[PDB]
Amino acid sequence: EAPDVDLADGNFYASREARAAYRWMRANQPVFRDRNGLAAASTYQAVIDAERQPELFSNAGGIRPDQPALPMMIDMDDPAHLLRRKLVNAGFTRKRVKDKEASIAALCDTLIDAVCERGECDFVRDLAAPLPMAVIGDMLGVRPEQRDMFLRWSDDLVTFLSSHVSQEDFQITMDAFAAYNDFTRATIAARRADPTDDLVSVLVSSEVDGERLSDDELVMETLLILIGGDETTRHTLSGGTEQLLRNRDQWDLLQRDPSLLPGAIEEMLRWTAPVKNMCRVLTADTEFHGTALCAGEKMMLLFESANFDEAVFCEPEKFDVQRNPNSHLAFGFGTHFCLGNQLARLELSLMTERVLRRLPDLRLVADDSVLPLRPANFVSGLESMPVVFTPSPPL
Ligand code: HEM
Ligand SMILES: c1ccc(Cc2ccncc2)cc1
Repeated sequence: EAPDVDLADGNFYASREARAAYRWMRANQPVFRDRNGLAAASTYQAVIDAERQPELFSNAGGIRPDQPALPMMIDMDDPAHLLRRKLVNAGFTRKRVKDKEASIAALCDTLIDAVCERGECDFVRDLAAPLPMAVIGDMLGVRPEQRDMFLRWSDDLVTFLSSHVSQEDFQITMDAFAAYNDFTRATIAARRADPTDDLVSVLVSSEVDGERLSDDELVMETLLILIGGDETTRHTLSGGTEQLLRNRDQWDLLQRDPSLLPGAIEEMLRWTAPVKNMCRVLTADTEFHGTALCAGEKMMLLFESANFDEAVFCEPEKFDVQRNPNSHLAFGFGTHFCLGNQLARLELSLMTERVLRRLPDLRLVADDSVLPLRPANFVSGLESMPVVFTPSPPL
């Protein structure tokens, strides 16, 4: 019989029995309906096929199951979406991202310098969460001593998207947005008067076919980037490193052969799938991989389920840094394929290279620990990951 699950309940995604439920879906009802009737594409094939049909599976109803659209690229269809994406793309050209390498590396070394003398840290609190926050904060002009403020606002906003909030938590979300709005409009005004080379400066100057971003659009698109920057990669850093530590043959392989790091990062992404789902709204009734879908309902794309689909990935519960091919869907596919994917990959590579080299005997405090995952229906990963290592002097 079907698993009795609610795919909008954050407790489902904090359960290490989610993957057992996904297995049932893929084998028995690939386009699954949960206990409340919510539709979800569980196979790699169904996710790809929906992604390739944006006119039928739209983003314009919003990408969460129980919330309306916001005025940002991810909640738009082409052609409007393409113009918005092209405008924002000025901040994420291959050259502009690759040029951040030196500054990202410096942040990695500063963060490791803060714990390397101690012999213990919480990998989540001290390395995985702060590095992406510092990178994206630096891009947006956030002072180092205000990073924690922005990360708290970000946590509130992604929690709003990851749940059905109470009235008090709705008020907190609105207050967080108001504070972000205020800060960002001050930045816009300053960069319109004295442009620099930071992200707001590049976005203010971006032009596509005589069109530019308005101040309202700049606020919304930079907020999408802030939350991508500081609520996603952290979970691949923590959960990916956790798999290296739980399978020490994998750790040992990477330490003796740095040319394996690109494939390792892709396997960390496949495994961790920090974005558990994005929704699509049906523009018409349709029969889709055996399940009848109705115009106006939302269907989830289950990216973690796709990433463990045995039709595509041999022995998917084996973590293998050498996996080739590894065409995972952690960043999605198609029109809305993550705009930040290169920056996320660069952060993952640079921090993991340095962790391997500077903390070479890193291990989990309890090798048979089951560590807790964040209850959230949208983005999730490890809450805490205590690790020990031989101390060393800072750089
Ligand atoms: C490992 C980290 C990340 C993961 C797993 C992730 C995942 C995703 C996914 C699944 C989508 C939607 C794709 C679809 O529905 O097919 C998306 C879109 C997007 N992401 Fe990320 N993301 C990450 C990091 C980032 C970062 C660092 C940024 C910016 C600095 C960013 C900016 C965006 C933007 C702007 C979009 C919307 C693109 C569009 O609608 O055309 N993301 N991301
Ligand atoms: C609205 C929609 C999504 C997000 C989170 C998000 C951002 C970038 N890539 C992956 C996830 C925040 C606000």
